[PDB]
Amino acid sequence: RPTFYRQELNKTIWEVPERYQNLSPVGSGGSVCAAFDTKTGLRVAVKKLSRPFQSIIHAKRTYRELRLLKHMKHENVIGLLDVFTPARSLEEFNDVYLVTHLMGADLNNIKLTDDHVQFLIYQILRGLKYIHSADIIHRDLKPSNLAVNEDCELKILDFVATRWYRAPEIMLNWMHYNQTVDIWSVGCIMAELLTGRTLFPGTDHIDQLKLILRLVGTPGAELLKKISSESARNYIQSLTQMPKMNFANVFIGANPLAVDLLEKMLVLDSDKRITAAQALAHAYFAQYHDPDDEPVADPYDQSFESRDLLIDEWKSLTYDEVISFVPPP
Ligand SMILES: O=C(NCc1ccccc1C(F)(F)F)c1cc(-c2ccncc2)nn(-c2ccc(F)cc2)c1=O
Ligand SMILES: Fc1ccc(-c2c[nH]nc2-c2ccnc(F)c2)cc1
Repeated sequence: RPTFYRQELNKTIWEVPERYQNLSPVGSGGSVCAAFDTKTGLRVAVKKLSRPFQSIIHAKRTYRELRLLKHMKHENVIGLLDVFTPARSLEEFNDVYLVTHLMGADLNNIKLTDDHVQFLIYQILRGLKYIHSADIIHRDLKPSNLAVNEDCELKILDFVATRWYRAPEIMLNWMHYNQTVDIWSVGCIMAELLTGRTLFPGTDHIDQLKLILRLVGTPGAELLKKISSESARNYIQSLTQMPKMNFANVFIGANPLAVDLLEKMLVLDSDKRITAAQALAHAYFAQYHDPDDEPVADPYDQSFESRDLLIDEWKSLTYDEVISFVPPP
């Protein structure tokens, strides 16, 4: 065990190892401080989880979160530098702190040149290929979930309405949506980077879908055959039929290859959207694409998601993950 020190930071105590110095509050959801990591010489972000073990739900969320962050090992996905607790045993274990690279800013704080959009969208797809290869769905892709440093290097995390980037099938509350909902979000972000405007700034879920169908058109026959819900079908079929808009007209002035890729990402029927791996080979990324440097992820065991355990059990599991953590090289 290293040596800890305690300080108060905005009605919130912090007990961190001496390796982390000069803590400076940085914003809240858990609470986060900037620090300097004396072991590496790097600026780090330290998140203290709040009430990680208050309820079975929080406890399982805490475990979720730590297992996920321990597994993500890719240049365009947030990685875990360190995890620690000031607790000396399972008995006294109550607090969890996560350490990551301090990221410059988000995508939210930044119309962009076509080459900038190429590189940023490339990095998102490259990270998402990786995430999707472990059978994870991000589900919350939006500019504020993308950290971008001054070199335009990009990492996906999960800390402007979320709903504006959500796939129309989620708006429709389809129970079996899949990983292509993330590709939808990337299409919405890409559009926003090209035009400087939110593509679908819906005020709620009804308005969200309405704006979506305005661009992409009402469901064709092939898609309507896949809808099980009678109510959803009455809704859909009762709408004034709209054709898919011409994306060339709508995005006139934008690189035709960016237009082509948007067409491939924002297809209404999710079975027809381009995957992340396919999008990487798209001609729009010829500057960047390297098929031998787009790794997939180690197998990821998410079987714990189906399990119903006591709070102390999820707490014990989390402690095990804390203790087993091996820092990155
Ligand atoms: O907290 C989170 N990030 C920020 C973070 C972390 C550590 C150290 C300092 C910070 C600071 F300082 F940047 F916030 C985070 C949490 C959860 C999560 C997951 C499941 N349940 C609950 C929460 N997931 N992702 C995530 C990662 C990759 C991905 F593809 C999708 C999401 C996160 O980045
Ligand atoms: F108005 C609509 C109708 C269908 C969608 C949709 C897009 N991709 N997949 C679906 C879908 C598939 C199976 N069942 C559902 F309920 C939805 C989105 C909005």
